[PDB]
Amino acid sequence: HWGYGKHNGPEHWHKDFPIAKGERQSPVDIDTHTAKYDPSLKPLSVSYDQATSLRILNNGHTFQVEFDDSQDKAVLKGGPLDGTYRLIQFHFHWGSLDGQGSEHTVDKKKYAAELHLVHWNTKYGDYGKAQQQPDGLAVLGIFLKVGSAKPGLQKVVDVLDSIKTKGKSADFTNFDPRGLLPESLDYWTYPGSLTTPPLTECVTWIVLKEPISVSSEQVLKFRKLNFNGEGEPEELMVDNWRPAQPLKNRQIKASFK
Ligand SMILES: CCOc1ccc2nc(S(N)(=O)=O)sc2c1
Ligand SMILES: [Zn+2]
Repeated sequence: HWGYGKHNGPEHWHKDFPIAKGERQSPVDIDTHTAKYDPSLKPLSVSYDQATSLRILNNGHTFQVEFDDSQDKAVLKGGPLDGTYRLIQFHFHWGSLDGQGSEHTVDKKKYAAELHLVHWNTKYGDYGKAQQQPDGLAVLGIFLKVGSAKPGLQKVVDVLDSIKTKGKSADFTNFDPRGLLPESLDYWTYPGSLTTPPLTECVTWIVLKEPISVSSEQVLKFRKLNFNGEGEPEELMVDNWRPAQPLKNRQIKASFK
């Protein structure tokens, strides 16, 4: 059904998913000159020491690395959040060229890609129930710019040939998502939505100010993935990002400046 092409891309999603035209859609442009420093926001607590990665999956829209979320292992807390949010997966959005690919923008700047670490609020007991609640999910967004390689990303890049096409998975154990973080945990935060269907308004977004650097070779390997399944016409998995949506009444808060 939905995807990222001319015929099924972001401009069409509202017909199956009317909340696409809602009041709290994501991503947004982060206007750094209107974001409000909030001295009461806490440092983020990213606690990934016990993370247990299990698998990597090409889901036809992105690839995702999934974790064991059946115990409090890898959790996000603090910052703007009230409870504890458990990591379930991360995935990326990227472009066909280094000058596009991120979902969020910063003063209209697009990055080459964006990493989303998806966490669910443990007060809701499971990820699927959390997806139905206004404060169900917290997604940590990290921009990727092209420059030096990110060594912590290479284990991911090297397995992508084994999941070229939609529906392929591979075991992916012992991956440490701490290797994908920038030095600083300074962030912006605002209330929003999933950026892909069903576009539910269930996300507290936490977008880090500092991008990570990845090499041109690393991002090129993302662009060799396919949206299609095996045996179908080849369609390169590129430009799997939703453009910025109207901010509406919302305020973006900053943890710094
Ligand atoms: C069953 C889980 O379903 C979904 C659907 C859409 C979706 N979008 C995001 S994002 N790009 O991080 O805002 S995470 C997510 C999970
Ligand atoms: Zn995403």
